[PDB]
Amino acid sequence: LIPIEFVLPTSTPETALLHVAGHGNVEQMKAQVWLRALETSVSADFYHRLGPDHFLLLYQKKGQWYEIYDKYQVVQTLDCLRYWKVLHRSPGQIHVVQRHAPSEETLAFQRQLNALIGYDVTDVSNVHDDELEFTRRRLVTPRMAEVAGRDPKLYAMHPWVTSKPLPEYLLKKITNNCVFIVIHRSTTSQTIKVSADDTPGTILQSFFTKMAKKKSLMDIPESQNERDFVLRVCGRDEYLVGETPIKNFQWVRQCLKNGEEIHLVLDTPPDPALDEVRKEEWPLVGYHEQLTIHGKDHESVFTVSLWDCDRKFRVKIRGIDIPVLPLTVFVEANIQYGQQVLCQRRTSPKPFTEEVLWNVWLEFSIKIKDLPKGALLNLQIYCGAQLLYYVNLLLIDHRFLLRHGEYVLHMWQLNADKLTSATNPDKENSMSISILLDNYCHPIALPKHRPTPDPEGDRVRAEMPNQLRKQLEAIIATDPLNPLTAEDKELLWHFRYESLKDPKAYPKLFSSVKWGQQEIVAKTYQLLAKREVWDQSALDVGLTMQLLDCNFSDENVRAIAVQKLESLEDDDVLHYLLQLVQAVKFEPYHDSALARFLLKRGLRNKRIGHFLFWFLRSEIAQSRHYQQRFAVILEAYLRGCGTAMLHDFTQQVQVIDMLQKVTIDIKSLSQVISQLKQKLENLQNLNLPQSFRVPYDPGLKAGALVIEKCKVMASKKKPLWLEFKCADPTALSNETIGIIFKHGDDLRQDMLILQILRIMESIWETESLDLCLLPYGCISTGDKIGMIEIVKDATTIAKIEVLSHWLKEKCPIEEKFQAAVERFVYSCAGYCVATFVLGIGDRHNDNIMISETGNLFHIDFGVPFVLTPDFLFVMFQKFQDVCVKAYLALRHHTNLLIILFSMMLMTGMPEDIEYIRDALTEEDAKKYFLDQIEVCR
Amino acid sequence: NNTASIAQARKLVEQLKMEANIDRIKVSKAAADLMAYCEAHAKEDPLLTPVPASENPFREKKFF
Amino acid sequence: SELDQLRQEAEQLKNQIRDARKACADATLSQITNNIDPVGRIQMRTRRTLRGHLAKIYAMHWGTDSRLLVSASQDGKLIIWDSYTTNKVHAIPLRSSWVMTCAYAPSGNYVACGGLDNICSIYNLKTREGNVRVSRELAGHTGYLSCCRFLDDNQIVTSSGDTTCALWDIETGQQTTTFTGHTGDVMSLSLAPDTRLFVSGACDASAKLWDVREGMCRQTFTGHESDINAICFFPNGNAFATGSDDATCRLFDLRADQELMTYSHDNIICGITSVSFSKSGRLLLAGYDDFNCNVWDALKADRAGVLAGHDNRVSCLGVTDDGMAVATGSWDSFLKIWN
Ligand SMILES: Nc1ncnc2c1ncn2[C@@H]1O[C@H](COP(=O)(O)OP(=O)(O)O)[C@@H](O)[C@H]1O
Repeated sequence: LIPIEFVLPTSTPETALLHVAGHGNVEQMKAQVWLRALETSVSADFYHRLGPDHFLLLYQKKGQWYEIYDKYQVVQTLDCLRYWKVLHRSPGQIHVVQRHAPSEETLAFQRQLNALIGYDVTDVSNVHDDELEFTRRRLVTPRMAEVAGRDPKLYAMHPWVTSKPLPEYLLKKITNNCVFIVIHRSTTSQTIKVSADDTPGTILQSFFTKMAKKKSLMDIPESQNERDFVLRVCGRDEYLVGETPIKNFQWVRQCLKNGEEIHLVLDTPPDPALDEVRKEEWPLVGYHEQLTIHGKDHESVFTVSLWDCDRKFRVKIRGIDIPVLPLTVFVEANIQYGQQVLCQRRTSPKPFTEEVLWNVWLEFSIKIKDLPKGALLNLQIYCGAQLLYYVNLLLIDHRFLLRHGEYVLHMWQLNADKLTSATNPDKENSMSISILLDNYCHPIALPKHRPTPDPEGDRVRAEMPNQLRKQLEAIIATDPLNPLTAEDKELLWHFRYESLKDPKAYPKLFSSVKWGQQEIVAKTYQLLAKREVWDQSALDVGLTMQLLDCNFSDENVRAIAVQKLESLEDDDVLHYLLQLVQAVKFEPYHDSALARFLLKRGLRNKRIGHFLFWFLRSEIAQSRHYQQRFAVILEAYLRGCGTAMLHDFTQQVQVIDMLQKVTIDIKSLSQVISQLKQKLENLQNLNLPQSFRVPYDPGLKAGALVIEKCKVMASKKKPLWLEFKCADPTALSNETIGIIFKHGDDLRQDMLILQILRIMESIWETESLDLCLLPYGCISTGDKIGMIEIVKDATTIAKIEVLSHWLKEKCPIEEKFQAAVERFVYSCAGYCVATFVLGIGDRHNDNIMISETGNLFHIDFGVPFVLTPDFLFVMFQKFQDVCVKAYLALRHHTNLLIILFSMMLMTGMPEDIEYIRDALTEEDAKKYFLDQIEVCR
Repeated sequence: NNTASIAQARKLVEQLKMEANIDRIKVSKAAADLMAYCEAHAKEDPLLTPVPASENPFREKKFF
Repeated sequence: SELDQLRQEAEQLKNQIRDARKACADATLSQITNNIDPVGRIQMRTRRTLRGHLAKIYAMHWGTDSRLLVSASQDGKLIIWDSYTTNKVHAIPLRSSWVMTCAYAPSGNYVACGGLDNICSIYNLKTREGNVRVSRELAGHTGYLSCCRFLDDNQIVTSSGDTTCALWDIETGQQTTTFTGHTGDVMSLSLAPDTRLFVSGACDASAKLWDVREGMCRQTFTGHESDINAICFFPNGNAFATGSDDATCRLFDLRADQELMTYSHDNIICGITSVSFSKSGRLLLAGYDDFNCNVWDALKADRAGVLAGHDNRVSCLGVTDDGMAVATGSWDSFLKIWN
């Protein structure tokens, strides 16, 4: 036992020295203190009125108020005792303080957040465990730390720096290693020329020094020093500060590539506080030897390790119950691990009544000592065979314990869905299942593996025979969509250190390991404790994606994959964010390292925060199967960012909703135009705000709606052709931020596909080519509702040999004209090569659009491709050269293209993966690709 | 790590001492011996000299 | 000091061995054998084909009766064939599918096999119940079982991926002797007609003669530029030939403690998988990784013939104790008898 001094609330605050069993339980200790208090209290009446629940035990760890949340933790394991013993604190001190009910500020704040999210974070009406609330309590510490370390100025300004080196076709654009910058101050303009390799701070110091004396003429107060200004793109809020080559900014490079001028305007430093963070008051929330009965006296037994139970797993079903009548039926349970079927057990066909009773015990050949952390009891009700329902349940809960008792679960009705770990919210007309897991006098814990040197690999270091090495390497050389036959699995598992030093095999190595056994898993952990070559490997992002894929559910494999992702720079994180999201679906738990990775990236960038916010909101609104997990993460996120981000999200969500309502109402059926304009004037009367950073652009603000420029089209859904007006007076032009708002067509496809293409080009630009594609931003907002951007000066190609006459006319000079001719070719070949890989090249012209300026873009993503004669007439050598250099460049990252195309085809859309390869197909591939080009001709 | 390197180099040198302490024989006599062995068993080697089909169990007969 | 003096003593004794060998190198086998009549062209015909295995065949071994033979295969089965009748005397399914070697006992009562499993499973064909029952699991090796040959019904030698070989007594389940010394994975071995000596080939491009009696390396031969894949004794027992991944074979005499002959041709680029001597030894049958199995005149070093009867790598081959026929198993899942 140990002495602890407990501080009572009764007046100075009474404190008494007590003792607690060294091997007791949190609750008992509470009763122990309760009674002594009730006996020694100067006014025991106060303690009599209340109970032990009302008070909490808080201990200051170096000034940090920690709370002992969990009520079943081992008293000895309490970190407080260890800290005291290292501090030699005797007797230890812990305080007892009532549970003060909330204030209003907090409830209003929570209501605001729930309005933002579209789902309540405190909803507990469809839950069988306390997993969600514990996830919420846990996530606080990483967020508080991530927020603690960061710069106010840089975050607020959020420089969009980059670290890649320039491609060829852009280095030439910089003549004499210099670039021309337009500088605005009031309406005073000053053009200067500065070297492309000088950081913006030096540029501003130079701009001060050049014209210091005539600063008044430039209309700057003379009292201001250099500290008072920073550059800011005119018409945006994208500041340009920090220590980065002025050539390393994506806007500079876009201005160069497209060829516009560089316009910048001086600005003042936005203050730090405006991003203030809502304070938070939620306080700061073994080994097989200790958890096994053997070697211990029955008197002092408190827990049983899961590995000591050799009984075959057994589960008792009771029956099914459907309140509504929709034959033979039969349940069919199966244990599964990441789509891998461990064991099965069906039951006899039975009459199909609204309630059918079985009360039968099924037993699984797998042994309770051979359950991996994260198996998944899958429960199905077939029909006769057509599957009708399903449900899943974790067999180990979130705190390393086995499931025991009677469980009643609601049934989803028929992917990343069939691997769902949540209960149906529809508790009124949903099939229900009742099952029993046998109790146990003590908890069935599951210890942590301990790392032990593995001589099977250490001293096995002489090169293997060249034939076996040849077989190993030849096996590793196939694509990840190549299923490993048992033979290969055994070969690889025996050779489990010839591959440890070859990262390009790690998602074939861990596709052989057989988790159904305990020795296999122990040796796998030993293997992964020695990972030098992987750690300092090449940071590929097609490999660390197959590590975060569906087939894997381990706690360390994903750990190392995320430890590789820890190095990526901002732009890349943002490139593959969408897929990281579609990937968190496959997780086994709610509280993981992927989620904390996303969270920790979100809190030091604003563009990441914006895109993460919109993707998570879209999925919550669209995907109820995981909506609780997404919502928990999203709320744990929204409490970290600044107040300004909160306000911006609020206004954005206001506008999206208002338009939602207007739109649907319209879709109900000059009459329509007139009613729309009445409703839009009402929206102005409903205070549709004019300051909302467009969802797919963190820097582009829209303004008061130009009512006359709106309209309703004649297409199927008939979206609204809104035309907002900029909301910053320093806009270099008077163009309208154009949007289109369509409802009724799946807008998850166009988002993913656009990320795909955007990477396709990031690969092409990595290879110093330029196919000049136009990725117009799209973001989906709900079920069959999604905002689309507008490509100024666009027209439909079906609407328009005459094409080259249209073009010629549009172009007043043969020079611009031929610039457009290069654009049309480069971009007509790019798009071709890039739609043909994905297998969606077959489309009617209705979905193709040509921009007057020469670009060619596609739309409406719902023959190899479309290479209509007109395309040929407008064009031929360069077209072919570019086509080849493209296709060849793409085939150098087939692993990654196929990974993406798959990690998406499952989570999104309703053998399908084979096409990508039939068409992926060196010289032979070129000949095929050109047979595809010349046959469409 | 000298006691291991030394125990190994000692095993090595005791092995090389084993191998070097043999009275080798002139290659000419090694050949003469092998040649006269084949010369002796050339008759008793049916792979070298084809035997009658009747004496070959595979060709002549199906019953064994 | 102690290690540099011991290293220079090592590297002096090495050139003393090279000089002790060069001294006997008075004439080559090609000089003395220039006169003997060439063997001519060994026109061989495929007599039998052994179908039934579903995947790669990794090993085979004739019985001493020159009629029965075991065969190990990738499909996890160990089949006993009657070469004369082609019938499967036994079709034993194995515990591990990655079997790599098999060895019919000279007595014919026991058969052994093993592989990646790191265990040498000994099976008894003449079981109490007449079934195919596992007599022993000779475990203790820390690497894949690469090869093994029966000394008797109660003793058996096995090589492994720990860079060592070992003699076992089947009854005790204990490593009688352990043959350490190699610096590479031991791919093959070969018992001398006198069960007191055996040679072994390894991937460090060297072979070593071991004394079964004691367990010491008597001589070490080099010359190959790559791993030694196969090794076997000359019928007399005073010489042995080695096949290597360097696309060349070599002959070594124990008494001369050096190479006598090289067997190679510029056309041959793939490594050698297997070798065997004729009953007299005049013919050397080398298996290759080009679906071929070339017949060399061991004394002339001339390519007497070529056996091209397999569609995949000719992985393994053997010769009957009476020299009556040549078996060749291959990755095509078919063995083929030759005469
Ligand atoms: N970014 C954009 N800029 C200009 N117009 C666009 C844009 N995106 C879509 N459109 C217009 O929307 C129309 C296609 O809408 P959609 O409902 O997808 O047609 P469908 O129902 O036939 O597939 C086209 O006529 C096209 O001009």
